[PDB]
Amino acid sequence: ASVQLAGAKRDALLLSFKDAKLSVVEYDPGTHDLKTLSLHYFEEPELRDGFVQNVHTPRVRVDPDGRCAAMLVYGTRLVVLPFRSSFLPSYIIDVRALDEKLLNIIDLQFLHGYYEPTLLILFEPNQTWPGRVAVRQDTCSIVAISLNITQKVHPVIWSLTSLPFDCTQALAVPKPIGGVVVFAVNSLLYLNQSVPPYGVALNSLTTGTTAFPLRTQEGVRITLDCAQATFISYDKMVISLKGGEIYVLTLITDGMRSVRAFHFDKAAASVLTTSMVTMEPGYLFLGSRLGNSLLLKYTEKL
Amino acid sequence: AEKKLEENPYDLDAWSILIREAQNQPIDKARKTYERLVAQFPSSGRFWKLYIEAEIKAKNYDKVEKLFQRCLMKVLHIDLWKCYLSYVRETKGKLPSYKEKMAQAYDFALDKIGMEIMSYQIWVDYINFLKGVEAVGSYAENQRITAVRRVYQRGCVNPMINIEQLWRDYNKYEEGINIHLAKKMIEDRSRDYMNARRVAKEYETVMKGLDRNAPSVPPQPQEAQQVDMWKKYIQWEKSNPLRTEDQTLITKRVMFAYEQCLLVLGHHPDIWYEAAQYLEQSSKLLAEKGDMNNAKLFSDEAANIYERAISTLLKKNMLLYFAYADYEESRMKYEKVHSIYNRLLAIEDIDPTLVYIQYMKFARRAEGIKSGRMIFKKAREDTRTRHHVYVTAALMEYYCSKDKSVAFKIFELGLKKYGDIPEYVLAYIDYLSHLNEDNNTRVLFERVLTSGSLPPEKSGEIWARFLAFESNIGDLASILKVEKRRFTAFKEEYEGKETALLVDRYKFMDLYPCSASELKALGYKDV
Amino acid sequence: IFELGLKKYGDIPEYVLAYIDYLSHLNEDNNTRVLFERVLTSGSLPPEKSGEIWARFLAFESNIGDLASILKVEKRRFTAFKEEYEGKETALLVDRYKFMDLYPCSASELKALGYKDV
Repeated sequence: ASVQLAGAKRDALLLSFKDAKLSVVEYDPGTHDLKTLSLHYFEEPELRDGFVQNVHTPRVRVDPDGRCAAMLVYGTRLVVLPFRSSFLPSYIIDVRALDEKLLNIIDLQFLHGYYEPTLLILFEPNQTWPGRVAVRQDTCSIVAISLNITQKVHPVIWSLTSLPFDCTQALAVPKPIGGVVVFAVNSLLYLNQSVPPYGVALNSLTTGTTAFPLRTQEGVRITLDCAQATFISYDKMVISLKGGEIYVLTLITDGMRSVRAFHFDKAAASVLTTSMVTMEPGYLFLGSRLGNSLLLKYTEKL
Repeated sequence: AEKKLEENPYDLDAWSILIREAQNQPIDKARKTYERLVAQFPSSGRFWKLYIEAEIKAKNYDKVEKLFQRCLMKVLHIDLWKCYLSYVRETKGKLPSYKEKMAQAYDFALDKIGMEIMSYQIWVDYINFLKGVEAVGSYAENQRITAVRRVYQRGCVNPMINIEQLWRDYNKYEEGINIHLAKKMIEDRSRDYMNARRVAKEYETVMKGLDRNAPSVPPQPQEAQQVDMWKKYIQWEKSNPLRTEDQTLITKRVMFAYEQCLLVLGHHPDIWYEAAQYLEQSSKLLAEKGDMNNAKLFSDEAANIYERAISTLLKKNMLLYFAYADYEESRMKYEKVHSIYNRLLAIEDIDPTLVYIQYMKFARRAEGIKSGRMIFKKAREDTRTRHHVYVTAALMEYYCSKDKSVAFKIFELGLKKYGDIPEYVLAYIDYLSHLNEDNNTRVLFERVLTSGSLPPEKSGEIWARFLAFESNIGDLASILKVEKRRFTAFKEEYEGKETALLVDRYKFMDLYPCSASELKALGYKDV
Repeated sequence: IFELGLKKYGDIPEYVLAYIDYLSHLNEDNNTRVLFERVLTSGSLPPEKSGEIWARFLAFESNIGDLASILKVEKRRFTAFKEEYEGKETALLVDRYKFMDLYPCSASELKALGYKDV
C-alpha cells in the first residue's frame, strides 16, 4: 500500500513480507535505488498465541486521508502505524480482545467519509463451510472499528451479524456514496451505517443457504468468489470475475445518495486476473500471475 | 358487594361474597356469577375449580368438558389437573375404550404438571391403573411389566414430596416379580435417584414460602414482598441445582418456574418480560452448541410467551408489545412486526402517541426513511395522537437522514397544530438552541411569546430558556429589555421575588452566587 | 477546549455530560458514539459514578443506530452495573422506550417495578 506522508515529495510504499515484516520504502533521487524509511518486525512468538503455522498473510491497508495505516498481523493482531521524522510509534490492537469476538477475519478495509480512520472488518465468529449449510446457515459479520490514534482506544461502532456464510472480499465504496460492497460467492451486498441492508442474489444457490433478505437481480446468473474489483470515480465498479469476465457494476443511486438497485452489464472478457488498478482515467490494469497481465482501455458508448 | 367492586374491581372481599352466595343459588343463576369471576381471574385455578365443581354437581357433563377445553392449557394449577383426572375417571369409566382413554389422560398430565411437588398421587394413580388393566397370557403380562416399569423410572428422577415412597414401592415391585434380578435393576438407577432425592430436599425450601393460590392482581407492602419470593425462585432455578450443560433441561425447568409465577402474578410485566428474555438468551445459547432445530423451538416459544401476555391478561399494557415487537425485529421477521404494532392501534383507549414514536422508530431502522414517513403519515391522521410524535419525527430526520429542512418543516407542522402545549415548544426550543444560529433561535422565541398560540400563564419555562439563550449570546442591552419585559408579563407572581429571579441570569448548571441557606429565604425555585 | 478539559477533568461526571450533550447536538453519529466509548472504556472516569453517562447513551442509540446496537449495550451496561440492577431490569427497560413524559406504564405500576427518574 502507499501513502503520501507529511510534507513528502514522493509516495512511500508499505510493503509486507512473510511472518509480519512491514517495510516503508521510498525511491530516492541521487542514488536511483530505494531508501528504507522504517523497519517493523512483528515476528514475536507471543503475537501468534501459539499458532505456529501462520496461515493468514499480513495485509496492509491505508486510510485514504493518510491518517494511519493498519497491518493485520497473523489474522489476530491489528498493528496500527500512526502517521503525522514523519512517523509515530506503532501499537498492536488485539483482535480477539475486542467486542463481538471477531476471531476469523476475512477482509478488512478503511472506509471513506468519517473524521477518524474507521476500519471495516469482515469476520466469521462461528465458522462454517460451504458444504455444511443446514446447521450453520449464514455466519459472516461486520465490525467498523473506529481507531482513535492519540488516545489509543477503538470504539466498535456499527455491527451487522447475519451476512451470508460465504462472503469473500470486502470493498470500500468511495466518499460521494460511502459504505461498503461485500462480495459473497452467490450474492452482493451494499451496507452502510444509516441505511438498511440492500443485497441481491446472483443465482439460485441462495435458496436454502441464506436467510439474509436477498432480491433477484434480473438477467444475471454468475458467481463472485475470486473476483477482483476497483471503482470508477463514483457509482461504477469493474468486477473481473473468475473466468476473466469483466462486469461493470452500476450502483443505482437515489436523490438522497442511497443505493436503490444494482445494474450489471456483461462487458468484455479478458485475463484471469489476480489484481486490478485504475490508472489515468480510461485505463485499467489487470495484474495476473497466470496470463499476460495487460493494460486495458474503456470508453463510453453512444 | 357490587358497590365494593366499583372502587376496587379486584376487591377479593367483594369477590368472595359473590362466591359465598354462589352455592345458595341454583346452577342457572350462579353461572352468571362464576363467569364474571373466571373471565376476570383467568389464571386462578382455584377459582376455575369451584365452577367446575359446581357444574359437576349439576351433572352438566357436556359443560364441564368445555371448561377443560378453555382453561386447562392456560392454568397449570395442581388441583385443576387433579380435577381433570377425577372427571375422566368418573365420566368415561363405563366406556369399553376407557383403558386407552384414561391411560392417555395420566401421561398428558405428567408431561406438563408432573414436575410439580404435590404431583405424587398423579404418579401413583397411573401405577395402580396399569395394574388394573387386565392382561392374560405371558406377552400381555410382560406388556404390563414394561408399562409399569417405565413410569417408575421416569418418576424417580422427578423432585417432589414423597420420592422416598415411590422408590420404596419400586423396590417391592422389582422384588415382587423377580428377587434375583431386583438386586441389579435397583442398583443401576440408584445413583441418579440419590441426586433426585437430594435436590428434592433442596426444592422444599423455596416452595414452602410461596402461596401458589393467590389471584392475579396488578401492583398497588405484602404484594411486593411476594414478588421477592418469586424472583428468588426464578433465579434459584437459574442457578441450576441440577448442575448440567444441557440447556434444554435447564430452560424448561426455568420455564416451569415461569408458568407457576404467571398464575399468581400474571398482571406483572416483568414476569412476562423475564420469561421470554430468558428464552431469547436460551435461543442464542443453543444456536452456538449445535442444537439448531431446538434453537428455533425456543425462539418461537419466546414469541409465544409474549403472545400470551398481550392476548390473555395484559391487553392495554404497552410494554409487552414493544418487547414482542423488538423481539421480532431481532428475528428479522419484519412483516410480522407491523401486525403487532397495528394490533395495539386497534385497541380503543390507549395513548398511541408513544406507540407511533416506536412504530416510527421501527420503520426508519429496518425499512428506510420513506417507510418511516408513511408511519408518520398514519400518526397525523389519528385523533388520539398527542404532540410527542411531532418532536420525535423531526429528530428522526435530522439525526438519521442528516437533513435540516425536513426537520424544520415537521416541527413547523406541529407548531401550527400544537402551539398551545409548553412541553412541545421546549422540545423545539432546545433543538433550535443547538443548531448555532442566533438569528434562528431568537426569531422562534418571539414567535411563541407574542402570537398568543401558547397561553402566557403556562409559558414560564419558555421564558426560562430565553435567558439561558440571551446570556450565552447577545449583549447586556438585550437582556435588560427582557427581564423588564418578562417581569411585565409575569407581574402578578414575581413581585418580591426579583433577586431570587436574578440568580437565573447568573447561574450555571449547579453554580449559584449564594449559598443554599440564603436562597431558601430569597424565594428561589429550581425548574 | 473541551478536549483540553477532558484530559484534565475526565473523572467528573457533571463535566462529561455537559460535553456529551454538546456532541449529541452537532449532528454527527460517529463523533458522538466515539466520545461515548472513550469515556466508558479508558477508565479516566470511575464506573460507579457513570450512571448518567450510560443513561445518555441509550437516549442516543435510540434516535440513531439499529436494534442490534442497542441490545449489545443493554447487555454491556447491565454487565458494568451488575451489582445494583439485578431485579430491576424491566424498570430499566422503560428508559429504552420512554420519551420526555411518556412512559409505557402508569405511575402506580412503575412504583413497584423499581423505576427511578434521573
